[PDB]
Amino acid sequence: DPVPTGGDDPHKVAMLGLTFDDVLLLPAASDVVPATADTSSQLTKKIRLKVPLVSSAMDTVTESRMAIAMARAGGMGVLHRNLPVAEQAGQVEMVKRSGGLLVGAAVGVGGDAWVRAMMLVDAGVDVLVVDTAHAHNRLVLDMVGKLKSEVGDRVEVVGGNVATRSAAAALVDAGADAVKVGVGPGSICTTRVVAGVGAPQITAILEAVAACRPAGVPVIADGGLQYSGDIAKALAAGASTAMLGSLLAGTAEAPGELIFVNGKQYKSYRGMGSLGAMRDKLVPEGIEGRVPFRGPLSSVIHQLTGGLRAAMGYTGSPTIEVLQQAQFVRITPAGLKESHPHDVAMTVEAPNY
Amino acid sequence: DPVPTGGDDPHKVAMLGLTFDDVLLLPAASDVVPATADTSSQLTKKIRLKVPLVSSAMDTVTESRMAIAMARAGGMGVLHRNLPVAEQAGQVEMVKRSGGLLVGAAVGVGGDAWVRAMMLVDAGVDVLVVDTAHAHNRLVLDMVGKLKSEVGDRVEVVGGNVATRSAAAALVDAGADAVKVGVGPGSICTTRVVAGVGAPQITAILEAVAACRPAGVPVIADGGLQYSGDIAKALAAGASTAMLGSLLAGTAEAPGELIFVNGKQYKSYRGMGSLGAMRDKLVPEGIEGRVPFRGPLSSVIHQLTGGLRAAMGYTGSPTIEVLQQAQFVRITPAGLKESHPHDVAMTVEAPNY
Amino acid sequence: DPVPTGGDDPHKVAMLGLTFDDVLLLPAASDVVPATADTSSQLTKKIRLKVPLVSSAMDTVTESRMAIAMARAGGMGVLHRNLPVAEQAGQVEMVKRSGGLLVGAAVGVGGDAWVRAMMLVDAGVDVLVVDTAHAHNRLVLDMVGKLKSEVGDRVEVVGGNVATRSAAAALVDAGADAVKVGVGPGSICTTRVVAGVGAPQITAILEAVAACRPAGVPVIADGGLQYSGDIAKALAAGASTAMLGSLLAGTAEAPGELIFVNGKQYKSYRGMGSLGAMRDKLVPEGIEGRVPFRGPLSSVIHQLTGGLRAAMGYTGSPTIEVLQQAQFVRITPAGLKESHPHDVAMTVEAPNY
Amino acid sequence: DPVPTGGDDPHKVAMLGLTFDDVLLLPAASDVVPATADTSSQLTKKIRLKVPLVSSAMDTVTESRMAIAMARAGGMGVLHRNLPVAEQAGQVEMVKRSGGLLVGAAVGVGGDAWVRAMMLVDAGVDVLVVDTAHAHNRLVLDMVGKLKSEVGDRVEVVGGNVATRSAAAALVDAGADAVKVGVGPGSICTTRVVAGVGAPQITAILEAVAACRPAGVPVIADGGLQYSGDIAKALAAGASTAMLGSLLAGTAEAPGELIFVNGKQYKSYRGMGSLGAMRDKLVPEGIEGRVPFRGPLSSVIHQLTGGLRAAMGYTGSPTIEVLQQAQFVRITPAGLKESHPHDVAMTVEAPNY
Ligand SMILES: C=C(C)c1cccc(C(C)(C)NC(=O)Nc2ccc(Cl)c(C(=O)N(C)C)c2)c1
Ligand SMILES: C=C(C)c1cccc(C(C)(C)NC(=O)Nc2ccc(Cl)c(C(=O)N(C)C)c2)c1
Ligand SMILES: C=C(C)c1cccc(C(C)(C)NC(=O)Nc2ccc(Cl)c(C(=O)N(C)C)c2)c1
Ligand SMILES: C=C(C)c1cccc(C(C)(C)NC(=O)Nc2ccc(Cl)c(C(=O)N(C)C)c2)c1
Ligand SMILES: O=c1[nH]cnc2c1ncn2[C@@H]1O[C@H](COP(=O)(O)O)[C@@H](O)[C@H]1O
Ligand SMILES: O=c1[nH]cnc2c1ncn2[C@@H]1O[C@H](COP(=O)(O)O)[C@@H](O)[C@H]1O
Ligand SMILES: O=c1[nH]cnc2c1ncn2[C@@H]1O[C@H](COP(=O)(O)O)[C@@H](O)[C@H]1O
Ligand SMILES: O=c1[nH]cnc2c1ncn2[C@@H]1O[C@H](COP(=O)(O)O)[C@@H](O)[C@H]1O
Repeated sequence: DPVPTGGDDPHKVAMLGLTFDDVLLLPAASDVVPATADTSSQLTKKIRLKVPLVSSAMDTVTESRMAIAMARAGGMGVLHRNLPVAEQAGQVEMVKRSGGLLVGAAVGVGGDAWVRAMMLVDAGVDVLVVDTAHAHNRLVLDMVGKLKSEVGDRVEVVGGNVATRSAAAALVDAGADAVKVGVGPGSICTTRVVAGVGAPQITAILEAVAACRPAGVPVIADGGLQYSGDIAKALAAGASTAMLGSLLAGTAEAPGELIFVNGKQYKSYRGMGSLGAMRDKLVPEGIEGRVPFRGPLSSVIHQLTGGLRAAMGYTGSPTIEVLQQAQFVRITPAGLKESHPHDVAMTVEAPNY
Repeated sequence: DPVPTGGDDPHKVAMLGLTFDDVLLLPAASDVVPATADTSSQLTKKIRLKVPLVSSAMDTVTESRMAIAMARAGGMGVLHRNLPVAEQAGQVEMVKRSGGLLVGAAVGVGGDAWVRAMMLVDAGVDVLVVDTAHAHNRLVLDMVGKLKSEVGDRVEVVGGNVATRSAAAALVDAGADAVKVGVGPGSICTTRVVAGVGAPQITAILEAVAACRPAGVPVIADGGLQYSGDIAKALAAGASTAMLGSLLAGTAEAPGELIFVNGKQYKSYRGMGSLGAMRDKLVPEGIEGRVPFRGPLSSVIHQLTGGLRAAMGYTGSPTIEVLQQAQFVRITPAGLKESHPHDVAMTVEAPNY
Repeated sequence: DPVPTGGDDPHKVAMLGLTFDDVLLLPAASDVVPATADTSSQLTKKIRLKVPLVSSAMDTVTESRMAIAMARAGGMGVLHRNLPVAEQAGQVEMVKRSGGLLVGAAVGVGGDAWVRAMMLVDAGVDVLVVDTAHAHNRLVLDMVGKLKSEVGDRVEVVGGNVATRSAAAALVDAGADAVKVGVGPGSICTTRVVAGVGAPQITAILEAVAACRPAGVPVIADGGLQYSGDIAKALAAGASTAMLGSLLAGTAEAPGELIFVNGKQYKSYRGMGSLGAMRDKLVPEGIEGRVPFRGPLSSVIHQLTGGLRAAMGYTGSPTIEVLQQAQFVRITPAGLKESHPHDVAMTVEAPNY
Repeated sequence: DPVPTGGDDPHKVAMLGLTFDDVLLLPAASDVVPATADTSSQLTKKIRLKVPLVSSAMDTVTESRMAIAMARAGGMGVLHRNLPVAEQAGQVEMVKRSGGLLVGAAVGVGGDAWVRAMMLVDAGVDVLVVDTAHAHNRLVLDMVGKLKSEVGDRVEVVGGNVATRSAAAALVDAGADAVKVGVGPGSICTTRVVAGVGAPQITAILEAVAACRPAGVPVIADGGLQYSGDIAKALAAGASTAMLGSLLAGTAEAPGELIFVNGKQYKSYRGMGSLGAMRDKLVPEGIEGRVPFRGPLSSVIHQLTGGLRAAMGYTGSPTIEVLQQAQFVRITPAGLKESHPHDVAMTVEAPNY
C-alpha cells in the first residue's frame, strides 16, 4: 500500500522542512535579564565574535566601510569578490589598518580563485570564505581542502553553502573551520524557483548541526533573516553566527548611493547571481532590487542584538551556548498572523518593526 | 534516522501550537438556550465575576472611567501603571468611590514596584496584577511570592505573563491567585518578531491549565482576542476569564481622544512596550497604532457576552465550568476562509462583525 | 507526556476538519460519460429529485417564483419563514397550483411555529423543514418528533442544522426523514466568528452520514457551496442533495430587485440571522450583502448539473449512489492555487467560473 | 473510533496530494556542474529527445511554426486538433519538410478521430497523442489500444490524461508508448473547480510512475509548470519529459497576434475546453485569457534548460535518469514565501523570474 504522498518509496520525500516563520522559541525558566545576557559566539573554531553577526559577501553589502563598522560593532564583514584581485586585497589592507580589526573575504573555486586567496592571505585576511552555490560539489570540497592544507595555519577557512547533514559532514572531513548554511533562503535568491532546489532554513541548520556539532565545527546561518527574532531562532537551532544581507543593505555603510524615488529613501540590493551583478546565455539565480534606507549600521546592530538579548532573557540563556539548547513550538499559518501585530493600522515608525 | 523536521532530537520541536483561528468549538447535545446560559466565572480564587471579561492594563485602554464601566458591566478593569504612583492610587480611589466597584491595578517588579503596590493596597485595590513580559523569570516569581506573603490576606495577586505549563506551575508554587497567559499573541505585540519567542494562544492556555486546574488556580487568557467567538474558545480551552485590549480600545470609555482621519473615527491604541509608551537604546516589543471607534463600552460588552451565550447554547454549557469541558475541531487555512463570511460584498454594518 | 497540541487530553481536539477546498475527487475507471450520468437522488426517504439541488429558505432566495422554477428544473425550493403565516401558506398554494410541483417550507420551533406548520400542511406542502441554528438542542428534537408523530403520514419532516455524528443520530431517533448538515459554512454566516462554533463541511457530512446512512436517512449538505465542483464533493462525501443560497441569489427568480452600482449588476443577499433580516440587544450570526447578478435560474442549474455530470464521468459514477462511494485526495494551500486557474489574466467571461 | 478527518472509512481520503510548490529538491553530493549535465530523455519508448520538453496541443500554443522551433531546440511540438483534418495533416507536412524534424499531433476519440489519425499517420507524424480529459474512461483505453494494434509499428501512441496509478496501469496494458499525467493542474484549467476532480501534480506523477516505470513506459508531466524549477521537480518525481502551455504561449512562435493593452505586450492563451475554443449548453472546463509576451522561443528554452542544468548540478545528476532518483523536502506555506525572493522590490527585469 502506498506512501500517503505518492509512490512506494517512503524516502522519496525525505523530510518536512521548517523555516523561521514556522517556529517560535519557547519561554523557559530564567535567571537572565536581557541586559545580563552574553552575546559572544564562535565564528570559526579559532575566532570568537562579541556579536554573533557577519555581513554578506555581496557587492551591495560589504566593502571596507561595512567591514570596518561591523568589526567595531563586535561582528565581522566578509568582503565581496565581484572586483579585481588587487582591489579586494587592498580593501583587506584598508580594514587591517583601522586598528587590527577582524575581516573576511570571499573567493570562488579555481586557479584564479587560488591567486585571489593567496593575495588575500598576504594582505592579512583572517577568514577565507569559499563562497559557492553548492558546497557539496566535488570542486568546492577540494578547494576547501587545499586551502586548508596550504595556508590553514595562517588563516581560517569557511565553506558554503550547504543545506544537508551529508554536505556539512563532507566539509568537516575536508577540514572546514566553519560551515555556512543556506541554499535558497536568500531574500534576493531565486534558486528554489529557477532550479527547484533547496531546504527550509530551520531544518537545514538542525541537520548541518547534527553533523558539525559532534566535530566541534561552528555553523553560520546565512540568508532568510528578516527580523531580530530570526537570528535568535537560527542560533537556538544550533547555528553559532548569522550572516545578513538585506538587513544590512539599507544602511549608510553599505556600498551604493541613496535612491530617492517618491520622496522615499532606498538602496540598491542585488543577488550576486543576478544579471546585473554577473556582468545572453547566463542563467541567473538572483534578482536585482532595492530596500528601504535604514540609517547608521550601529543603530541597526543595536536593535538586532537587543532583540537577541530579549530572546535570551525569555529562554533563560545566559550565553549563546545555552540558547543553542532552547526548544521550538511549531506554528500554523494562523499562528504567524497572530505572532506579527494584527488588526491595527501601524501609525508610528518602529525601529525594529 | 532523523526526526522528520531535522536533527536527532525528538524534543527540539516540543509541540505543535494552535491559535484561536486554528480551531472551532464542536456543537453538542444541549438543553441550554443562549438566554439561559450563566456567564459568571472566577477571576481569581476569591473573586467571581458576572461577566468573564477584564480590560487590559494599558494606557490606551484602562483608566478610572473604563474600570468603572467594566465593573458595572459585571467585569473588571486593570488600571495601567504608566503613571505616577499617586495618580494610579488616586484612580483606584475614584473607582472604589463609585459604589464599591471591583478594581485591579498593575505593578512591575522592584522596590518602586513595591512602593506602588503598597499604595494601591492602601487605596483599597482588590487585585494586584504583577504585569511582566516573562513571568517565568526569577525576579517575577519572587515578587509574586513576597506580595503574597505580605498582603495576601488583604488582596488577590495575579501573575503574568506565561506561555507554558512549567511557568504556570512555577507561579502556582509562588502562591499566585490566578495565572495570566499570553506571550506574543497581542494585536500590538511584536515579541514573536523581535525576539522570535512565544506560544500560540490556544496551546498556551491548554498547557497552563494542565498546571493550574489541578491546583484550583484560574487562568486569565490575555491577548489575541479579536471576536466574541475567540472568548468562547479561550474559555473552552480552560481559561476562566479573558483580558481584552484592542476590542475595548475603540470605546468611548477608553482614555484618549477621538481621531477623525478621512471623515472616519479612530482611537489611538499602542503597546506598553512601544516606543511612544516607554518614553535611542530602547528595544521595543510593541507598536503604536489606531483602531476603529466602536462606541459605548456597554454595547460592545453586550455583543461579546451575546456571542459567548450563543456558544454556550451550541455546546450545551449551562455555565462556564461546563464550557471548559467542550471539544475543538482543528481546521485548515481553507476552513478559516469558510468560517468567516465569504464570496459576498458586505454592504451593511454589523455590530459583532 | 503531553498531547502535541497541548494538555493531557487526547480528545480535547477531537478531530481534523476538512472543507470543500481541502479535497479533490479522484478520477476512477469509468464507463460513464457526462451525458449518460443519472443525476437523480433522494431529498428525503419518500421524495426523489431529478436534480439533487434545493434552494435555501432565505428571504433573498426562495419565494414562490424560485420554488416554481426550481421544481421545474427538477429540484426543489424551500420557502422562507420571514413572513406572516398566511403569506407563506399562500405561496405554497401558488406553487401547488402551477402543475403539482414539489415544494418545501421552513418553520422554527414553538407554538407559533406549530400553527405555521399546520397551515403549511393544509396548503399541501410536501416537506416541512425545521430550520434552526442548532438541531442538537432539545427543543428542536422535540419539535421534529412531534411533527413526525402528528402529520408524518401526510408530509416529510427534515431537521437541521447539524455538524456532528451524535446530532445526526439524535435527529434520526427523533424520526427525521432527512438531516440537514451545516453549522457555520454559509457564505453570509458569522457563527464561527461570533460564537467560535462549527465544523468544516466535508468532515461534517462524513460524520453525519456515518449516522444517517445506516438508518437509511438522506443527508442534505447545506452551505458553503461556491462552485459546481463542491456539489460533487458534497455528494461524494455521502450527502444526497445540496442546498444553495448564494449560488442562486443572483438569479432573476430570486426575490429582490436588481442593483445597479458602478454600471454593474447586483442582488441583495443576507443571512436570516443578519440584523436587517431579524427586524439594540440582538446578536446577529449573519451579514447583509450583495452578489453578482447571474441571470436566469435555468442556465445556472444547467451549469451546476453539467459540472456534476463531469464529475460523474471522471469518477465512473453512473448514478449519485455510486458517486457517494468515490474517494478524495487531500490537498495543501498550494494545491488549491493550482486547482483554480493560475498565472493568467482572465479576459473573457466564463459561465461556470 | 473515527478516522480523524471524518467517518469510519480510512480509505475515503485515500492520500495527501502534493503539488510543485509543496516540495523542493534536496542538494546532494555532486561531481556534476551545470555545463556537463546531459539533458536528453525518453519522450516515448522509441523516441529520445535532446531537451525533455514538449509544447502543448493547444490552438494558442502549437501550430507548425512552434513545432518546427521546438524540434530545432531539441524538443518537440504536438499540433493541436482544433482545426480541420486536412489542415492539421498539412501542418504535419510543413514540419516534416523542414529537415526531418520530429512532430506529434493530437486526436480525440471516435470515427472522426480515427480518420484524423489515419491522415496524420499518412502525413508522416511521429507521435499520435490521444488527447482527452479522462484517460481512464473506457472509450479512451479502447482508442489507444486500436491505434496501437493498427498503426503501432509505424508510429508512437501516447495516452492522456491520467492522475492515478490505476489509470496509468490501464493505459500501459492498452499498449501506450507513453502516459501523460495531469488532471486539473493546467494554468487555464477549471476542472478542479467545475467538477471538483483532480490530483496535485507531484503526487500524480509519483503514482503514475509507480505503474509506468516497472513497465518501461515513460511519463510526460503535463500542466502546472510555471518555472524552470518545476520541470526539474517533475523529472525528479519520475517523469521523463514535461509538456508546457503557458510558459510557451507568450512566445513569438506561438500562434496568435501580439496584444498591446496599456503599452504592454500580451498574447491570447486559452483552454481547449474554454468557451471560445469549443465554438448555450456547453459546460466549459477551461478559461480564455492572456499571458505576457516573452519573446523568441529559443531564449525561453535556453532559460528552462539552464534552470534544469542547475538542478542537475545541485543534485549530482549527470543525466535525467539519475535526476529521477533525487529526493524531495516537503515545505509549508512559509517555506514557499522564503523560496521565492522576498522583502525586496524587484526593480530590474529577470529572464527566468
Ligand atoms: C549563491 C548563488 C546561488 C549564486 C551566486 C553567484 C552566481 C550564481 C550562478 C548564477 C552563476 N549560479 C551558480 O553558480 N550555480 C551553480 C549551481 C550548481 C552548481 Cl554544482 C554550480 C557549480 O558549478 N559549482 C561548482 C558549485 C553552480 C549563483
Ligand atoms: C508585554 C511586553 C512584552 C512588554 C511590556 C512593556 C515593556 C516591554 C519591554 C520593551 C521593556 N521589554 C521587556 O520588558 N522585555 C523583557 C523580556 C524578557 C525578560 Cl526576562 C524581561 C525581564 O527583565 N523580566 C524580569 C521579565 C523583559 C515589554
Ligand atoms: C442559521 C443561523 C445561525 C441563524 C438563523 C436565524 C437567526 C439566528 C440567530 C441570530 C437568532 N441566532 C440563533 O438562533 N442562535 C442560536 C444559537 C444556539 C441555540 Cl441553542 C439557539 C436556540 O435557541 N435553539 C433552540 C437552537 C439559537 C441564527
Ligand atoms: C482537458 C480538458 C479537461 C478538456 C479539453 C477539451 C474539452 C473539454 C470539455 C469541456 C469538452 N470537457 C470534457 O471533455 N470533459 C469530460 C469529462 C469526463 C469525461 Cl469521462 C469525458 C469523456 O467523455 N471522455 C470520454 C473522457 C469528458 C475538456
Ligand atoms: O544571487 C544569489 N543567489 C542565491 N543566493 C544568493 C545570491 N546572492 C547572495 N546570496 C545569498 O543570500 C544571502 C543574503 O540573504 P538575505 O540576507 O536573506 O538577503 C547571502 O549571504 C548569500 O548567501
Ligand atoms: O507592547 C507590548 N508588547 C507585548 N504585549 C503587550 C504589549 N502591550 C500590551 N501587551 C499585551 O497585549 C494584551 C492586549 O492584546 P490585544 O487585546 O490582542 O490587543 C495586553 O493585555 C497585554 O497582555
Ligand atoms: O444568518 C445566518 N447565519 C448562519 N447561517 C445562515 C444564516 N442564514 C442562512 N444560513 C445558512 O446558510 C445557507 C446558505 O449558505 P450559502 O449557500 O453558502 O450562502 C442556508 O441554506 C442556511 O443553512
Ligand atoms: O481547457 C482545458 N481544460 C483543462 N485542461 C486543459 C485545457 N486545455 C489545455 N489543458 C491542459 O493544460 C495543459 C497546459 O497547462 P499549463 O502549461 O499549466 O498552462 C495542456 O497541456 C493540457 O494538458
